[PDB]
Amino acid sequence: RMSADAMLRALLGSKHK
Amino acid sequence: ASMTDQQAEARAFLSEEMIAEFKAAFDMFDADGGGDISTKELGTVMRMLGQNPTKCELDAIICEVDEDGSGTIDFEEFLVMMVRQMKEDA
Ligand SMILES: [Ca+2]
Ligand SMILES: [Ca+2]
Repeated sequence: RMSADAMLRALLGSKHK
Repeated sequence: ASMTDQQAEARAFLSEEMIAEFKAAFDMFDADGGGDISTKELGTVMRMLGQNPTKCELDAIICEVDEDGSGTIDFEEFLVMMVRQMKEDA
C-alpha cells in the first residue's frame, strides 16, 4: 500500500511524447 | 462547497514522477468509465501486474481512503489513498 510505485509504474502513463 | 482538501495536498505531497505513473492504470482502473475505483477495480490492475492484495487487503486501504464512507475512490482521491499510508507511520 505504501510503495505502490510498482503497479503505478507497471502500465506507466504510456505517454511517450 | 468544502469537505476535505486532502486530495489536493496529495498531488503536492507526491513528486511529479509519481503523478506521471499515477495515470498509468488510471485508464484500466475505471471499468464503467463513469464512476470510481472500488475493491474490485483495485484487485484487477493489481492482479494483472504483480501485486496480490486480497479482498480484506484492498478493503483495508479503501476504508481509510473514503472519508465519507462510500467505498469509491474519486479522481484526486486516488492520490490521498497512498498519502494516508506513505507518511502514516508513528
Ligand atoms: Ca470505474
Ligand atoms: Ca469517497
